[PDB]
Amino acid sequence: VPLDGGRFATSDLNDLYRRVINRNNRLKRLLDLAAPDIIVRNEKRMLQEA
Amino acid sequence: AKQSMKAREVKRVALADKYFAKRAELKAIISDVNASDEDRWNAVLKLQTLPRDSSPSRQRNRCRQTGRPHGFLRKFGLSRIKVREAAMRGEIPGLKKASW
Amino acid sequence: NQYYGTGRRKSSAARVFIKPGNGKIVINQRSLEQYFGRETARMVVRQPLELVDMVEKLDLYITVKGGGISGQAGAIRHGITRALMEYDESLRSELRKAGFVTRDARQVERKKVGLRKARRRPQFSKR
Amino acid sequence: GQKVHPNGIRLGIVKPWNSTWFANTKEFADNLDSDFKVRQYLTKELAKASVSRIVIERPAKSIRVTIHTARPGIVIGKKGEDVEKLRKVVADIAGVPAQINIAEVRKPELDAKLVADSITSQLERRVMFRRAMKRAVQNAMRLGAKGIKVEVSGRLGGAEIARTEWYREGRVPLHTLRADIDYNTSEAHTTYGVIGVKVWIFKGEI
Amino acid sequence: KKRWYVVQAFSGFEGRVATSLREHIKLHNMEDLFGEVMVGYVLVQMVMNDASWHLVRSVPRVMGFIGGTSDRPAPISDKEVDAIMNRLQQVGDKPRPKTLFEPGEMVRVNDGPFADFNGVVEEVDYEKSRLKVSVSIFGRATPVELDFSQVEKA
Amino acid sequence: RIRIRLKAFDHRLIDQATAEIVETAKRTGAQVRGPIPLPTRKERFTVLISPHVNKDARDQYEIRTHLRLVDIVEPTEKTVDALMRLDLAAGVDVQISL
Amino acid sequence: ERDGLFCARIFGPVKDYECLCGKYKRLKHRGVICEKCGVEVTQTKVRRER
RNA sequence: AGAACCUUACCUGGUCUUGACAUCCACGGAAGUUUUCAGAGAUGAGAAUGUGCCUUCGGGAACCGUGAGACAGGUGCUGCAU
Repeated sequence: VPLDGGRFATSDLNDLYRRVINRNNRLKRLLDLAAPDIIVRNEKRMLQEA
Repeated sequence: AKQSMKAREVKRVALADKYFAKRAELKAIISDVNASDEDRWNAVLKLQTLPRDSSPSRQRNRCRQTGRPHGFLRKFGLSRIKVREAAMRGEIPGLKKASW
Repeated sequence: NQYYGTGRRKSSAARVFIKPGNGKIVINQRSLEQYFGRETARMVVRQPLELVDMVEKLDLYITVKGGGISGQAGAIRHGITRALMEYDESLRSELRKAGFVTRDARQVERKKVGLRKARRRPQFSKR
Repeated sequence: GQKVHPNGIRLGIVKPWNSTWFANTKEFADNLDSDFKVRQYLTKELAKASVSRIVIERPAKSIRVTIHTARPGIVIGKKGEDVEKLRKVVADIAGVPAQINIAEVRKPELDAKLVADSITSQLERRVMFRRAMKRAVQNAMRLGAKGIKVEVSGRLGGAEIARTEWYREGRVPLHTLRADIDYNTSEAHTTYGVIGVKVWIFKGEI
Repeated sequence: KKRWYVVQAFSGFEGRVATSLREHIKLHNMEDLFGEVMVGYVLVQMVMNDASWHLVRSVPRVMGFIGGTSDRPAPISDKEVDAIMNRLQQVGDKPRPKTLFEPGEMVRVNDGPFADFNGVVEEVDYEKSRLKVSVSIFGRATPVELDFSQVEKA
Repeated sequence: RIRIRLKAFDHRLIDQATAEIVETAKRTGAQVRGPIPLPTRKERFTVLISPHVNKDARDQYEIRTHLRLVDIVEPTEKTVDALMRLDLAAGVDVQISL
Repeated sequence: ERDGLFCARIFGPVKDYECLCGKYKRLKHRGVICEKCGVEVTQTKVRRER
């Protein structure tokens, strides 16, 4: 829901879900053209922490 | 019309669909100007070890119904007899005894 | 203003635009003389004019396209005679008394089957 | 022999085609051969069913048969059961989904195809050919047909020299192209040889 | 011999990290210890001394190397680094050039009235940035022109 | 804006069917160029009729395919679906190029 | 968004019985998934349970 | 309305016979694919690989072969049986 002004005051769970989906899309891209082990280990580790 | 000669036609379209359009490349550009040495000369040797079938010139284009080799029509796939008996029935769309 | 008559001889299609003015003939951005004006009895491009309007105080703008020479020469002639529409049957009557108004509908024949040239049959022998 | 086919001369005039679809040059042949496959397979198994004509439509990668019979209750079985026993096999040969339609003819003695099988079925059941022929002429004029002409030719009667006898009634004008003359041909494998039946039915003047 | 290593930067300031890295090299003049710098990850041709490691981590807006451990960080598996770099480059063309190119290839429509339909691209127009694909409407493949972003590759 | 090129074998059908393809458009899009006929392709096949000798008895055949154009004016989404998705008359080809 | 954190087809229509924009603005066909943008056709509290 | 082989039915020679083409039976193997030698080729001997679909899995049948008899095949004859 927005506030008086109009800027949407967004919840915290939308930040969490949007982070997990951004990282998951990056990791899938790192499965198609993909990239070396160290890269996908950091990518999966950032998804785990997300 | 000689059911063996119908069966000899149906095996030739299979070999033309397994080898050639895929192994006509050996004659396509490997018989064109490049390193035209024994690399080319091997490829001119290497397409005779393919069967004597599987080239599209071996195909006869017999009738689809009667298998008659002469009198074929490459719009319908029938012979000239089987197109006329069908057309006067109304098995072939938009066709009639016309005159101009 | 501006007047018209078509003419359609022998699968050639003429567009004759008649207007009073000069006495020139323009045929498809060529003059008459350079198009076929030294060729093969051109008289039919003027045969209605030397019949009635000897003065020829009207310039002809002709654009014909289509088939051969004499048919194009004839389709012009049927075009001009139909283009005397403001100068009508007061003087198009004497046009009909010299023919001159028919399409001359005479197409070539279609080659029939069996034969060779739509009437010429290929030389049978009795034995 | 010397007469033109009465239906094939009238396709653009009165009688519609028995197969109406468009196809370009690339797909004209394999439509036509699959169209032949539905016609030979249906009459392969609808021999009891008294089937006259099978019209074919193709709406954009679809096949739509339309079967004209005089026994619509037999082909459906009960509640359209054996219709989709025919749909299963015509989906095989055509490769696309298949909607099946059916329209009855309540006057089977008025179309050329069924009066042929009113004759050509009996001739192998050792009926005298003049009896089956003349009954077919009487049956059509009884039911109000404006013309009828039926011809049988072959080794009929168990002879050795073939004949060609024919019976007619009323008006059957084969040069008046306004006429919707129904014409159909059939054959009869007897013991001595085949018998060709040719029946013309003149329905109306326009 | 100089082997490759992977550096993590603040994602978005990557060109500025690369420029500051080249400048720190030419400041602390360990010129014989760095080969190149390739472009959120920065590829560095390097050798491993602890001095050069402190140099790269003293470059600003750099988190650290990515490897098995932080004592002796790990060179480069280069399993699909080229393909990742290829994607980065392709993206440019894929967006800017948007070369609509497909034949007999099936595509997917998610825009206009043809949304939620698939079809094949009989003709392609990279110059006009338009794909010629027909969508089976009532069975009839309705050949329509859709943009690369208007349809998805199938 | 959108070329509508449609082909069929029957002239009384293709020209009947072009009346409603603009009636489903001028009801909503309210601007069409106009029904444009196109010169028909007549393919002839004249071929023998006997199963043997007498190569003088032939029967001339001809299959006439026609083409029509209407080339609708307005590319508003409503009109697009009322033509692209709404195709009628089985046995009539219709192909569109936007 | 077409298919984002806050989708239409995956969850439901924001407005009650309104599909999306130009489709179903009365009470007759509740359910038809319009082509303009894939969307469910239900009430306003249907997204709270999905 | 189109024979270099093909077509092709003719000829020499090399071959196989329940058969190249259909239905049926019993077995065994997914089917398929790659490649080598011997051979004029047909074929013969292989050598590798694949090992999918429905499940009562003691499965069955899309599919390749081997054996079974029904049969299949005939552009063989007679247009003066049709």
